[PDB]
Amino acid sequence: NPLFSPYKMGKFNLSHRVVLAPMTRCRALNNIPQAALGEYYEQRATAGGFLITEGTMISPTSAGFPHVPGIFTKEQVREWKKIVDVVHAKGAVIFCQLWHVGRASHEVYQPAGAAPISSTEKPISNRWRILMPDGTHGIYPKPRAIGTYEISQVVEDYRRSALNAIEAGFDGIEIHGAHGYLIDQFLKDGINDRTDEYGGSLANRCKFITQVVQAVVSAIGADRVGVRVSPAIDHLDAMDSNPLSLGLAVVERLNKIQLHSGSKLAYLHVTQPRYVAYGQTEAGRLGSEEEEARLMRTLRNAYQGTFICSGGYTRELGIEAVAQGDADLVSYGRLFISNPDLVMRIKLNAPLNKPNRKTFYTQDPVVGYTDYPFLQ
Amino acid sequence: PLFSPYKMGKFNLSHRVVLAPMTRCRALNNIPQAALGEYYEQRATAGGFLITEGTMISPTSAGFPHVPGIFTKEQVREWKKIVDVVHAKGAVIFCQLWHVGRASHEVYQPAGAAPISSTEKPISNRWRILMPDGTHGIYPKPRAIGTYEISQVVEDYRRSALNAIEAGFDGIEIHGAHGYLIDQFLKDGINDRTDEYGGSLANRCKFITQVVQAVVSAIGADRVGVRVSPAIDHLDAMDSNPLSLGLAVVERLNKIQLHSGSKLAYLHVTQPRYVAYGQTEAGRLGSEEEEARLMRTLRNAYQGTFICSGGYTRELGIEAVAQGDADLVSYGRLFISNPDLVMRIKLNAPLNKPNRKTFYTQDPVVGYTDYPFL
Ligand SMILES: Cc1cc2nc3c(=O)[nH]c(=O)nc-3n(C[C@H](O)[C@H](O)[C@H](O)COP(=O)(O)O)c2cc1C
Ligand SMILES: Cc1cc2nc3c(=O)[nH]c(=O)nc-3n(C[C@H](O)[C@H](O)[C@H](O)COP(=O)(O)O)c2cc1C
Repeated sequence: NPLFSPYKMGKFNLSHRVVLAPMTRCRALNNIPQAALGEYYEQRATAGGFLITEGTMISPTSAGFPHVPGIFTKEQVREWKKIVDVVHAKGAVIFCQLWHVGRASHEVYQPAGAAPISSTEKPISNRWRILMPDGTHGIYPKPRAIGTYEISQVVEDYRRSALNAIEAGFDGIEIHGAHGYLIDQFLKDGINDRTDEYGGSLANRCKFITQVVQAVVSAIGADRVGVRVSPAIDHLDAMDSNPLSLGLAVVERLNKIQLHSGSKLAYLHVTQPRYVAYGQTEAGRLGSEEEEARLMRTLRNAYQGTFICSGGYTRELGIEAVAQGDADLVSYGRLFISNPDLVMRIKLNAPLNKPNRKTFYTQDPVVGYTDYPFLQ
Repeated sequence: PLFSPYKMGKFNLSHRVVLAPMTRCRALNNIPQAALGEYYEQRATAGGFLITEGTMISPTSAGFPHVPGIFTKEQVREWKKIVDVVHAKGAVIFCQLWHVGRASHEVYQPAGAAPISSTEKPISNRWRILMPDGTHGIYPKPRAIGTYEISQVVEDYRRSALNAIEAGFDGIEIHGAHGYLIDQFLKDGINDRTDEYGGSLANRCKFITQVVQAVVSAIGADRVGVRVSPAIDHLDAMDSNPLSLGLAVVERLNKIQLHSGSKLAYLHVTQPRYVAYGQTEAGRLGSEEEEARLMRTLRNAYQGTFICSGGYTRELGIEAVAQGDADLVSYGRLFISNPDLVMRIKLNAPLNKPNRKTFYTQDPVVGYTDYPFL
């Protein structure tokens, strides 16, 4: 089982290749990490295993979900430190994902009910919904387009949050530049309609993610920085006219950052689109995902360093990805929600608990969070 | 409530369990075989309603192997034998008229022509076609047909509908769903035409209106059912506003009924079951409530019998009829593996698991009619 051959991710000697994908769960009440998070990440930590936290706020304006943790205040840092200590006690490596939603927010999540910030004034269309604090679904409002100065302040929020994560004891951070959030709002030409030096060409559209990565690399070192992107996922109207070209341009910037810094990043993390097959249709189970596979392998071949694949991976797909050289590490999301001992279940090819979507984003510290059972 | 009677036109149905149309590829050389007889006989019940596999309307309408036709008198003769057996069991049977459009390959095109469609855009390579040798092939580039050719395809529907009535079928169902030929005109993600059949919502509904009106003018509205799927993720068949498109189709069908002076047999709607973007943060937010609203909005809008389909279970089918969401519920995969599915649902008995490996094989017995009874 190639998922359990050790892997050297920089200085980290990982004992297996099963990674906990970053997953918003909304148990960090009032943006403060709670004890439930410690019990949740401890359940899933393994000796030599790699974990990535839920997306974490970098500033008071970065949230678009209720009760997501932040790491921009010293109070949040003190509470994160307790969680890192229990994860490290089990011998696991853990990175904190730094998350800014950009236009994917609502006035209810913004200080003084202000507008969410973005690269554009275009809102997300009504084909997408936002989760409101009372559990209902809301409409994304019109965002405010930020200028160069404010862009450098958002970059500074990433750098201070990166420093705060290191103060908390995290082994590194991951930049959330995927899924149509703030960084992806500059990357995707279906969103970025700017005419200044941050819009238009591929080079200008990659300027914001280059500035973010370069700032955190200059603050804590390239070895402690992972980068997550999703060029071929159009979540929240985040489409690009040539996703492979965009992905390759991003990879080129990362290779250049590594060359100028003289050090490699921790990894490149890419989520792929994963069209579920329709067993109720005539030809739903006849299609192949080979074009999506070629795009992921192209990005992997283009990037000089560790590659983590994600999105709809099973035990079989994860084994196949590592065995064929398509990826070094495989991150699991939904199956890791419902299986605290997912690594052991994958090791043993054991049955997997089904995830209950109704409790993905509720606030209970136990129900649907830490009460998923272990193997008997 | 699934076994409370329902009057579908002149037909007094004894239960609400319907055999959904299902391609099985046992009609060797496009001629219905005796195996189809046993298959449908096994599943026919007194007062039950059956819908056949998709049936070719022309030599260019197929995109699967060993699929039956109704465009030849030979086909008509073999169909008659099947209908008689089903009728002997006391069941009503409709024949589904199927044109795959761009969803064809070429080992199925007589003159090795390009599949006809509303557009020249092909299906993307993430979908594959089943080849006669059992492998999977790539969909080729289709040919966009002009205004005159559209009237010939409508005539193929009319001639095939007459042939099905000659075979003894109680009616026909128009397959305008799942991204096939009719759906290729409906969906604005496929229809990029600039003539009177493309652009506005009304222009995209012109083709399905003409097809439905033609078969109604040939065999009567009471013997015509219509199947659509505005919110289906099959073969790149997306529409920017599935609710508007569904209501526009319903308005056309209601108007056809008003001018014809008779109601249609039924409206048959396939249900999305949205599982897309399950790996994203907010993709599944408000995806089950909008699908629920969509099915009910169309049901309230259509003046006549409503049939829902797709992934329905015993529990889900009971809830749909009890809550007024549908008059009839058609079952697919569970009816493959349970010949006495109606009897098993009546008794709440265990259900055999369907074997997907034998869904499209050619054997007349294995994986087709060898599923056991209760
Ligand atoms: C409930 C939920 C929350 C998620 N939150 C985040 C997140 O905060 N940041 C992020 O980059 N990805 C997030 N994801 C995407 C996952 O990290 C990962 O890409 C995906 O779950 C992998 O697909 P899988 O569930 O089939 O394993 C989330 C996914 C789910 C289902
Ligand atoms: C193997 C198979 C073949 C099918 N063939 C057709 C077909 O030829 N025409 C059609 O309109 N629907 C076809 N369908 C869709 C069914 O009519 C129906 O929508 C679906 O099977 C119901 O979902 P269920 O199987 O979970 O009950 C097919 C479905 C399956 C599984």
